[PDB]
Amino acid sequence: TDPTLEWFLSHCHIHKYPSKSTLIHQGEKAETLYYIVKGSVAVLIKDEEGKEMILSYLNQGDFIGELGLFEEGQERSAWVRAKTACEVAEISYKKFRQLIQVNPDILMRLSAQMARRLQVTSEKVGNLAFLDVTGRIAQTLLNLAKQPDAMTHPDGMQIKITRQEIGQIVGCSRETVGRILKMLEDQNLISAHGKTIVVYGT
Amino acid sequence: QTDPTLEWFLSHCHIHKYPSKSTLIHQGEKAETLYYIVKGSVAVLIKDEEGKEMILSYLNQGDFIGELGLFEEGQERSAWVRAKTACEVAEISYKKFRQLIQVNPDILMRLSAQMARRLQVTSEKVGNLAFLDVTGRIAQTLLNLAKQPDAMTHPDGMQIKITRQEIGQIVGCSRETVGRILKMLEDQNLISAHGKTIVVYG
Ligand SMILES: Nc1ncnc2c1ncn2[C@@H]1O[C@@H]2COP(=O)(O)O[C@H]2[C@H]1O
Ligand SMILES: Nc1ncnc2c1ncn2[C@@H]1O[C@@H]2COP(=O)(O)O[C@H]2[C@H]1O
Repeated sequence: TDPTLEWFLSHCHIHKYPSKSTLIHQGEKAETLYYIVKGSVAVLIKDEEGKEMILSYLNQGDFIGELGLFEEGQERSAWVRAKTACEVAEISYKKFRQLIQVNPDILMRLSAQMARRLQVTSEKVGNLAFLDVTGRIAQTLLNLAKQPDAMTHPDGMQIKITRQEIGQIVGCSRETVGRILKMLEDQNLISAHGKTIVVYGT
Repeated sequence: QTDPTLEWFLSHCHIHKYPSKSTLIHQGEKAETLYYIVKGSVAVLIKDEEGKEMILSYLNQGDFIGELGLFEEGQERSAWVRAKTACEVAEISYKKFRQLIQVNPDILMRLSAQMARRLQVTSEKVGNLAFLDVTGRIAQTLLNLAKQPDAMTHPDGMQIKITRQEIGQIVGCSRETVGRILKMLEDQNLISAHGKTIVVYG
């Protein structure tokens, strides 16, 4: 029973998107705000040749498309792709600005998300500047093995993730991931010849 | 410049002076206060595990600082903020600012516009660190420095004043590596250097 949210949503139009669909294309002019009613999405950027990196996952209760709201004529800063089937609310910036005047609390909620995103994204900068691709992948595997969904393994922790997915986390090709996983395995730090990846130590 | 809404806000603030190099905000402090730069500029810094500093952003006259803890009590400052020139900085408790928002939400709109711009800029830096080689990282850094308020017009582009150390802290390289790359960009006729002065070609 969140009256402000239900009220906000009643001014949106809501649509279903299947997994893998693209909600937002980078470079499109930004005139509308989104809100995830159900599902999860990936926010992605690309280099000149199409190599992808994930800036963030966003989930139920997250706003999307907010970055052009405060100045007209801006473009979308990233792609947003559905990672699961999603239900996503959309509203024009013009209408949302009307809602803000009615109850500023809806803006407070959006701004709280933007603040968190800046904190999380700033933490990434430190890592990318200081580590090379091997160090980025190594750090990523340790980070994944410390998440709640990591599984225990007699030898440490076990994670399930594709070379493609790791590549999207660090901004490199699935091939480069493959080469580096083999090197870490030869350094006795992980086992990947299995199905999942085992990260040695807890 | 200024308007009555900013002056209204400022009349609720205490204004304090900070000499160059003095630290306004230390990482880890309890966040309870919002700042606004009335005059001067600052650097926002974070550190690597080894304690080496990185420059995350510059901020200038008209920028809010210390905003990231406003939306949820109990948070810590996410970075250090240090005066780059002599500074005059307005300050107000989060509690009093949240009262002002309820009186006139436009002051929150102004803060949120800067948070959105910061997320765009920091996300672009994440892509640059992830994707570009060290040479390209530095070349893009010089282009970005040329957009700062203190950069000066020049026949062939913009003129900036910056040290090997500062560039290194922005891209995460040694002063040695920066020097070597600057010499290359100069040979590639992308810039011209003179002591600590650099002309960045358009
Ligand atoms: N670093 C980030 N963290 C979380 N989401 C982001 C980040 N960068 C971009 N986005 C989201 O991706 C959206 C792309 O379109 P917009 O720029 O309009 O709004 C953007 C944000 O909703
Ligand atoms: N990525 C960033 N870009 C611009 N300013 C930042 C960035 N990260 C942190 N800051 C600023 O540094 C301040 C540190 O204190 P706060 O976390 O309260 O608020 C932070 C922001 O004002």
